[PDB]
Amino acid sequence: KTYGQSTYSRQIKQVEDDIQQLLKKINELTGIKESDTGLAPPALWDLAADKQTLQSEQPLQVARCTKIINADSEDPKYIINVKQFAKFVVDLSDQVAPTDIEEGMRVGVDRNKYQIHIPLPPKIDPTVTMMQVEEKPDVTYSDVGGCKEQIEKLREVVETPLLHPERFVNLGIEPPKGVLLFGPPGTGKTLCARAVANRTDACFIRVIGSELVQKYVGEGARMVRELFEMARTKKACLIFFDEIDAIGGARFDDGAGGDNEVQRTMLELINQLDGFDPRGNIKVLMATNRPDTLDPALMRPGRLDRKIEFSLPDLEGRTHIFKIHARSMSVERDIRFELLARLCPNSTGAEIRSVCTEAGMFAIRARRKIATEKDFLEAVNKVIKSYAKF
Amino acid sequence: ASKLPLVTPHTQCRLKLLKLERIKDYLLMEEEFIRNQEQMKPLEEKQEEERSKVDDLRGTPMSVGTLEEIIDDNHAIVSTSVGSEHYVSILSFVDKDLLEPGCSVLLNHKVHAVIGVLMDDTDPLVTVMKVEKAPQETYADIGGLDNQIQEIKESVELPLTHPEYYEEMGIKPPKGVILYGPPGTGKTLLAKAVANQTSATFLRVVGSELIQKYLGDGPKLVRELFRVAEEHAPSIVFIDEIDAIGTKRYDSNSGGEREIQRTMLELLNQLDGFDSRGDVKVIMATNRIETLDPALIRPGRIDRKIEFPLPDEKTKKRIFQIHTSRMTLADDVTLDDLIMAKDDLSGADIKAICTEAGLMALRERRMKVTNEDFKKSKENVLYKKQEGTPEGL
Amino acid sequence: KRFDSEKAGDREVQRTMLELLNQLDGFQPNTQVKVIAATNRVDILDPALLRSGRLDRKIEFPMPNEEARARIMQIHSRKMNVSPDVNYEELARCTDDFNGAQCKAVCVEAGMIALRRGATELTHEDYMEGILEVQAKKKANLQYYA
Amino acid sequence: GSSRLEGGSGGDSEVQRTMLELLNQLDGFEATKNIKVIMATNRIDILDSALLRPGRIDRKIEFPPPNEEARLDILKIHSRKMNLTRGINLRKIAELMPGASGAEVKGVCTEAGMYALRERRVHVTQEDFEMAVAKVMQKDSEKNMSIKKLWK
Amino acid sequence: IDINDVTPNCRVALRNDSYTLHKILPNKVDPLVSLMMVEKVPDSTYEMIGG
Amino acid sequence: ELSEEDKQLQDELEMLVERLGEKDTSLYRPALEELRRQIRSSTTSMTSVPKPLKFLRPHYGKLKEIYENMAPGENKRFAADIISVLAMTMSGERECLKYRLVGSQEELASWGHEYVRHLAGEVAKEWQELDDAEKVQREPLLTLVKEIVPYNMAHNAEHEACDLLMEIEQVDMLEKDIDENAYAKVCLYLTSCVNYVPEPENSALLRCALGVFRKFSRFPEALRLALMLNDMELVEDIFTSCKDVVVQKQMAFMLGRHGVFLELSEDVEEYEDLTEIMSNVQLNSNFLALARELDIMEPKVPDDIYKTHLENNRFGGSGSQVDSARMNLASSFVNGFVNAAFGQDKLLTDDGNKWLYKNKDHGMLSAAASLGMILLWDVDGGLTQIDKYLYSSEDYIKSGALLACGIVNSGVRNECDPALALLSDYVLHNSNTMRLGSIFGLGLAYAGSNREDVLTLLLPVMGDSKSSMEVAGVTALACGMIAVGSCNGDVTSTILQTIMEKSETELKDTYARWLPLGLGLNHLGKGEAIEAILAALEVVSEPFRSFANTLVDVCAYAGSGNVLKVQQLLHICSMGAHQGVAVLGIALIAMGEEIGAEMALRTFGHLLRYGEPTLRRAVPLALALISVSNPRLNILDTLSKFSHDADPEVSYNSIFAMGMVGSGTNNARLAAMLRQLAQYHAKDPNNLFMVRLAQGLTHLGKGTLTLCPYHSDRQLMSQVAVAGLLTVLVSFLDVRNIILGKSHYVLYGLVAAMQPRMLVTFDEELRPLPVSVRVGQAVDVVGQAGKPKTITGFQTHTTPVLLAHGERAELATEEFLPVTPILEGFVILRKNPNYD
Ligand SMILES: Nc1ncnc2c1ncn2[C@@H]1O[C@H](COP(=O)(O)OP(=O)(O)OP(=O)(O)O)[C@@H](O)[C@H]1O
Ligand SMILES: Nc1ncnc2c1ncn2[C@@H]1O[C@H](COP(=O)(O)OP(=O)(O)OP(=O)(O)O)[C@@H](O)[C@H]1O
Ligand SMILES: [Mg+2]
Repeated sequence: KTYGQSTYSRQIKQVEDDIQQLLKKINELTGIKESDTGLAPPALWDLAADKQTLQSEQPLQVARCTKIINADSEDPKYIINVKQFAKFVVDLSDQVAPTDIEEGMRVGVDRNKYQIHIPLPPKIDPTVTMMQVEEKPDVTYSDVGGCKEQIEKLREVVETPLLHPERFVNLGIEPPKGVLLFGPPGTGKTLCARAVANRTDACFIRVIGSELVQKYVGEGARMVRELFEMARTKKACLIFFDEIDAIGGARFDDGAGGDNEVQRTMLELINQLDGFDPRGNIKVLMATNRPDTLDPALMRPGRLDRKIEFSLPDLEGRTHIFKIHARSMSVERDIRFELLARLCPNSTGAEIRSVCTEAGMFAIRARRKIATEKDFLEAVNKVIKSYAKF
Repeated sequence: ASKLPLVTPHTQCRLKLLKLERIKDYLLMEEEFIRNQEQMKPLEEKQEEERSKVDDLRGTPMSVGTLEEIIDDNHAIVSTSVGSEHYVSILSFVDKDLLEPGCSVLLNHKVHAVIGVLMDDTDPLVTVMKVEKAPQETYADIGGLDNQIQEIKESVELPLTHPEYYEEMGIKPPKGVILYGPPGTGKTLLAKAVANQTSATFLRVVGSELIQKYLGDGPKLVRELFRVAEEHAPSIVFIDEIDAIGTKRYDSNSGGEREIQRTMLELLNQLDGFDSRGDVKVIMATNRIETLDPALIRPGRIDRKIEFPLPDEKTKKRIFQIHTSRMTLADDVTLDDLIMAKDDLSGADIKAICTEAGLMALRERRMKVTNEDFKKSKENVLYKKQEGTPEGL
Repeated sequence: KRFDSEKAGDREVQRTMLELLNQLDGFQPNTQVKVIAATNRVDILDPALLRSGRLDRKIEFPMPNEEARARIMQIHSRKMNVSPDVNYEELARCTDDFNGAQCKAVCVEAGMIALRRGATELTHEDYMEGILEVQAKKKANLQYYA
Repeated sequence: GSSRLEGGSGGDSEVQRTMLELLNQLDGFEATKNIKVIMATNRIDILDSALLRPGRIDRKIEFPPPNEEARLDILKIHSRKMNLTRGINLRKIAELMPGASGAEVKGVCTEAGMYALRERRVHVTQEDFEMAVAKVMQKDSEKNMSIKKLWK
Repeated sequence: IDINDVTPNCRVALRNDSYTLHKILPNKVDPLVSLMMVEKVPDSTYEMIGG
Repeated sequence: ELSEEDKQLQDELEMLVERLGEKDTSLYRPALEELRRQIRSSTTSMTSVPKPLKFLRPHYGKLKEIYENMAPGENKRFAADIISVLAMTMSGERECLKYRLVGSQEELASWGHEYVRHLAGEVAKEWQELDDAEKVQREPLLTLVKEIVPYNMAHNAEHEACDLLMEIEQVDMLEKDIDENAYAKVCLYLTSCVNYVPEPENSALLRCALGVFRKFSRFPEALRLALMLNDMELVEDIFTSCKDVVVQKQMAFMLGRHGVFLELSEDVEEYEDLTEIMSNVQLNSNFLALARELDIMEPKVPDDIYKTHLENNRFGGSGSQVDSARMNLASSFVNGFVNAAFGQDKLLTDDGNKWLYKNKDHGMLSAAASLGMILLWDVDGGLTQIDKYLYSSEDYIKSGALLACGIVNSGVRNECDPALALLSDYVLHNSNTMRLGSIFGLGLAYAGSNREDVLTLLLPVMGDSKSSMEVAGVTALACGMIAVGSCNGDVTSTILQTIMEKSETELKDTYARWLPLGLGLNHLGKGEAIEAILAALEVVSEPFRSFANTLVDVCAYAGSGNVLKVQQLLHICSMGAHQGVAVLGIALIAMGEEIGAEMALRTFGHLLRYGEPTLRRAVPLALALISVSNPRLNILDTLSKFSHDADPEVSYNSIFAMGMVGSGTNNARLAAMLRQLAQYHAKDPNNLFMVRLAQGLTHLGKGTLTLCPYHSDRQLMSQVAVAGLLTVLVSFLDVRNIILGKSHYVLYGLVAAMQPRMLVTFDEELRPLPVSVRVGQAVDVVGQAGKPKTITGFQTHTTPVLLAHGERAELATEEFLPVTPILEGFVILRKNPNYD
């Protein structure tokens, strides 16, 4: 056997093993043989063997998707274009009211007289619907420390104006609508963005700059245009471009053509942001390690109105970060976290989290279950000093 | 099988024992009652004939369409093969866990209502990147590292073996390990070993294999590579010869280097970005590391960084006896005489010496390999050094 | 501009450009539709498009001069409740090399700073702090200059 | 082949599926099976490296252009299944064909046969061979100088 | 029909109203690998490749 | 190599088997000290059985012999200890504990955690084996545990500390060294492990937790625990002990929520306000504050709930003709439910007589009582409004007014007894309908108060001549609900007497099922203490005997989760209508721990897949009970399946169940399902009635009301609420004739369990004070190192937020420090001194 992990190890192992056996036994005693035809658990062929399927197949006919192209005369008469089938001039069934149908919206029509019965949501590139956040992160504004003025500005530009419009509307200030976050790698940009996404109360979209380069000409611009149309359907949304330097490259066309399609997509984003077509309720963020490369047209107010500098944290912020990350630990009681803050010279958040984890490591390798000071000193050594030359 | 989570301390304890004993006892009551019912009545006939009703509802000429958007409410837009787009009703017997956009759905012929789904191929890229067992050898064939292998084991293997250790204290494992050192020193081999020894799906890629000749293909490749790694449970990725893709990132450059930088940004986001990386680890190798980008090898992206020195005096003996292991040698083999020289030999150099000696032994028909052959082979292999002798010294 | 290169793709844009050229002034003269355009770079547009028959009148837009800067600031700060002490001539003079789209930043950020400091009406210092915000300048850790 | 992810396909190109199946088959069987797979190429560098791994086709052999003896031997073998006259001196034909290649010596045979056919006979003659080799080598040098002019 | 003989990649004739496999039509193997065996490759030695 | 060197070093002493035995002193101390240093040394990586321990294995017998009986001064002690250390790998007898029992008493920390854990386990085993006769042998063990426990506390090992001090049953010692830094964890765990543990031990654990929560002056938590235990005297000690007035406010709110009362002496400071708070009198003011803040005042008529126009009007003309009486009764019910407690109503208040006259016969009864539902928790003006309908021509309208007074007074304890004052007249009256209205209202007007005057008024009626089985049953219900958990003898006596008074033919009437319910409803929570009654019911007819016994058994062990009772009921299932109450009980016993509830869901799925019709028509109600106001997807699916069912009884029960499970949730998925479901059974009168009722329940209040009996972290079990739920559910066991017949007023039995879902935060002075509160699901943080976050999926709202089931609210800012750590219901806040 082994050294002995815990007194109950064997007892829990036994209860798990017989749990597995009883689960297998019920599996055999209930059937549930995997079916290659995608068919539900027999206890879930429910309303399915009968009584809803047989009641849904009778009244619910098959409508066919069609894309309205024109709505001529006040009298209902609709030209729809069924995909790869035909193109017709049809009328409205009674269920839909005339106001519901507009030009350009997908509609459903029946298979006999092709009259309109239901609208439908527009078609969005599968690669442009996933950038919605769906499940929001849990990081919050207590997890970001040593950046207090920066977070204040970000919160006053992306967050406060949506929650309390009347403050700004009364005095008559249209709040800035863009932020450029720039600072050394690993200083707190993406984390503050995560926090903003968690706290905010409106649609959030994550776009990577490297996600807008495409093989076929004139696709990236379409992607940007669709993204902004989608974001404009919502009531209010935030878009957070990462590594925007990916496609905001400076314009240097000369001689043989080089990186020109990226330039067209960049111009399309520029025109979407601030341009003839009004930008509705949208707020934009960008993060870059290298803000200089961004072109003169993007970095201009009206598109990126604010510029927040993230600098390496000061000593107070250093200890604060140490303490935030050393929270869910099984750690000793008294650690002079000021000592640890001093002992690491200018170092970023990533340094500090690495310090915490390396201290946990040096605790484990010593077969200890509570982290002490010596663990943290060893951690700081192994992190700062040893990995200096990189 | 969709069992309850104990969510006691999760570490061996009395509460984990009582929440565990309770589920066991309920399963016991259920099993007893079920066995009683089965003895009292088979129900085989009743469970049957439900298949018959289902197959009655789904007519014989079932049609394979292609789902394209689920309205979230037991409805769908299913596209027939030609290209038409219908708006059908999802019935009650389709296992909805298997319904996602792009799935080959099985529709009714007259009514196209969704009545099933089908499996798909498993090789978008899974086959081409997964390496299976390493043909070279297991941890046995590697010697002299000891400390490095220990680091890797703790970084990538130990968090899979016994999560309790890390979990007990509230610290997550390191994120990624970058293997750096002089060429021919045991990086790729150690990755191969920790691959063939662990229990996850290990994927390997060459950096020059991410340099694509159509725009926006490198970023797609990296995005996919990190896309079929969460589909597959715990997973490991090893991007070898990364130097060819991650470089200092000098801005005064023209050509396809911009695409290189753009794929580097995609990777830099995948490793640590907006979303949570799930359960995956990232190993990397680079013979030349001083030239990587600070944001790629920064702490939260790659916590562990491993140096790989050359064999010094004795690891040379170990490697030599490892590669000479399978060959009949004459009883005059002065191996130390070959090792004692401080010729800065590398591991791959040792393999080259072994193979060349074996090959000339084959050339001369001789049933055994002689020391003179090994020394001649050593001279021949070292002959591939060159350079300007007085210069620089 | 068109050019002779072995790399494809740009040819398609050039070709739709030829079609636009022909639409402006070509066979079948069109005398009912007029065209506008805007560009930051005119040094890269094709001569056949700057030709004196398709795009006849070309108009230059200079980085605004002092009078223009005061005018722009005044136009944009019209709604905000500003005090009767702000000397827009001063604010024009301390705003060298400011493209017109920059008071928007200054005007608005002055309002924002007035909000931050819990104020009601703006004052010269509010606009000055706005300007220091818009320039976006960094320090070198020291101020050896005299 | 020449790579496993080349055009962004994701390993699903047919050119790449054939290579994958070839790799699987090569790794199927053992070294001790008396089944040696000889592979050839006119362009080594483009050739994929996934073939040249250990446990696969490593050993390579260079091939310089053939020398005089090699040229004569190759001509002899390729003309073997042709009607010839008597006193045919292929050594002389080679002497009149310096710095030629395999395809050149393959073309000279067909040309000479066709000229003999125009002569309305069943046999090729040494004079006919001389004229054919003159034409083939003249067109070869013409192609070489045309390539040079294109480079110019 | 016994399913054992319905191999993948085989032609079959399906009925009109309700497609029901009710024959197994022939297939063309078209051997493309059985046209190049040369046996001992006679008249091909080291001797006539002098050099 | 290194292997050779270490082996040679180990042999340097292994070869000298008697190195200490040799007379020379140079090998006495130094050799054994060096061995201790080498063995105690740690290694790298896992390295199971570190190199020293592995290497000393073969030198085991001689290792013992060198100890044997040598000099006792130091050599014997050290040798014994080192033997104990190497006594780990062999994994044989208790050599570790034997040798540490006789050896050097060196600090344990020098040995490490691993050995300390192993020695703790060995000590636990030895104490278990050791008979109490060897008291002297226990003093060394108790010394060892007294040393072990502090090492476990200082090394963040509290869960195992409680475990060990449990195995030896000494859980009262935790107090003497618990310290501040590590008390929250120990109380949390010690409670968490208190429902899953057998009976006699659970009380001791709870005593321990309460004692500690006192020791550190943490009072409201101690009150929580004391009520859990259901000891009223400890609740006195907790309440009175406190001197801080605001904390007493907070205890008052908690107590008032529980529906338990404590009668302060008149000398307590600010007595009037304590009593006012504990009366839930102000609850209407706060409810209306919340309703105004969320701007949800507007009354919703039933049509808005129906949204018929959305559904495809295939039969918009001459469609299915459904019963008008049933439709208008259902409309009255849904109007009462949707506007409940908000006071106003577009339908009735504007013109209520016309709506009441749209209904028919008994529909006038439930229709009128809908008005009392509407003004619930508004005693003051409730009587002012209901006065008109109290005096009417139709008897049904008058009894409706009565049941309405009963509802309005419900849950709120006024000192003026309007309910007892008014409902006194007719309780003995002739008209059985009038009596039924009076009694149901009065029982709903006090349930859980255990008022002796009410009891001595009501109790005779169950023995009256002019008491039909409906009247007898309603009376038994009223007593059970007014004597919940009171082990009150009078109610039990009269109930039993009436039960044994009736002939076999009478017992066959379904309204006799309402006597066993009263009996079992008197005794809630007291398992194993009913065996006398189980003997008292052994003299009933076989079918009714089984029914009464099973029912009281299940009503005894409510809120237990006793697996043995689960197994016994399951044995019963695998016959009459007994089995229906067995099925309900399977859920009643297991309405506690989540583990119980989910495993019971599985058992119910199996019971439906395979089962007999009597079983099948009770599974829906148990599924409803096990999740009330907790619309989990799986219950919804496995219920909607049986909604569209051929077996009509199953259909009614499932539709009522899916209406409940969503009670007061406003679920979009559920509302859509029920709209579709009305579409399906548009031609079925009974199913359509059940559908309309469910559409009301789902929109109970407007999402601001929840029946869930449990509260305060799903831990405190409410007795009035569970009483009402049992009353309503059991009726449905013959759903067809009672509910879909002449007895639908029982549906007001849910009023017992109606509470709000608010979180309205007050300052020390009882004024609103909005604070940003993170709202989201809960996380269990038992035995998790550090202080790991205790919410996931959180959204930051303002104070007056609605907490659906399982939603725990935290404070966004450290600005205010709350009093009670359960930020639920009403809470008080105070300023943090060190805010910055
Ligand atoms: N102020 C901080 N407080 C807490 N954690 C921090 C802080 N700054 C950085 N970190 C840690 O740094 C890790 C690195 O991610 P982060 O979002 O900070 O990177 P970044 O600054 O956006 O970097 P990049 O420039 O490479 O995009 C975060 O996971 C967080 O753990
Ligand atoms: N310590 C060692 N034990 C066993 N084999 C070794 C050792 N060091 C080097 N080798 C040999 O080195 C050969 C080269 O493969 P390896 O994976 O070590 O390369 P690498 O160090 O990753 O090279 P590169 O820096 O070019 O990526 C392996 O086949 C192995 O035979
Ligand atoms: Mg290497």
